[PDB]
Amino acid sequence: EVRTIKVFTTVDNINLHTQVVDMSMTYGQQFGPTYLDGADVTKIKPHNSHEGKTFYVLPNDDTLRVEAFEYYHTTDPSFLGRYMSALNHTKKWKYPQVNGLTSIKWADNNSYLATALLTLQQIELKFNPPALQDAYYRARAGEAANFCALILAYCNKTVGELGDVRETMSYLFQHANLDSCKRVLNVVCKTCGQQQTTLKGVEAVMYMGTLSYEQFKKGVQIPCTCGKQATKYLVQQESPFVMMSAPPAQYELKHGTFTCASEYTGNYQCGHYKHITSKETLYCIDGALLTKSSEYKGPITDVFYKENSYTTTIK
Ligand SMILES: [Zn+2]
Repeated sequence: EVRTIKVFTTVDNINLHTQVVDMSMTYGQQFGPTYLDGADVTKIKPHNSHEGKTFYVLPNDDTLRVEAFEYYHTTDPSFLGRYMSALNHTKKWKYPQVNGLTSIKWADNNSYLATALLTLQQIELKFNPPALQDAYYRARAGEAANFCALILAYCNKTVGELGDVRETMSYLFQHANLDSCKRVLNVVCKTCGQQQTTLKGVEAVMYMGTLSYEQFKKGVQIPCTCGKQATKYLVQQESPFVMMSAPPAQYELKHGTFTCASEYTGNYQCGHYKHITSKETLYCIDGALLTKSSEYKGPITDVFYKENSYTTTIK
């Protein structure tokens, strides 16, 4: 009009798109929903200090649609808005190094994210979306704000919302390369006989029902459709880790028999997570807080174990 500045729009913060904006109109009137490092500036008119800065927008043409899918591996229409909304919060969190790992200082009910982030740094896992690759690299270095906002966006969780570690890990594992992972199970019923099943990928590394990998190898009791209790046990495992999950229950964690674990104190509407890692001793990381003990007992929900190749001796 009479007065303009040059800004750049983006969906991935790498590929920039030159724009000339009218300082008399809001960003929303010109771009649609618009964000400046997570802050919603849709209703704001351009400032002088905005010249040359990069703004996120929603993927509103074909070029941006392709850039956003290639970077994030999602076409959920609300993804970018939810990522920006989360980032406006996570950029204000603190990410202390605790016993050599990036943690998160407690804020905004984020304890499930802290133990998920701590867990990732202890298992062998490679992400597929460049957005996660790039943000996870930064998180390992201690700048985890973008990674944490992406976890929230990928899980369709908002800042402050109750989260579950197992479900969160499931979303992240969908976006990781677990194609090599393989699990063979056998289920034995004294009435019906035996039935083997093979699982691949994410389903090959997660199990819900018991925390103990050794018990999974010996056999766990599950219902059979005939009504009797059958025994399910692990026949073969090919993966760099496994994750064993269960409803929270008092459970004893022995030094040297697991990699790390999550503990949940509370109920189905309200609770708090802590992280336990087995190193030279047992360390309990609760956000920024750190304690140690030689033995540990608590309401454990998830335990992670190292693996490479396992074959049963059960005939
Ligand atoms: Zn049966």
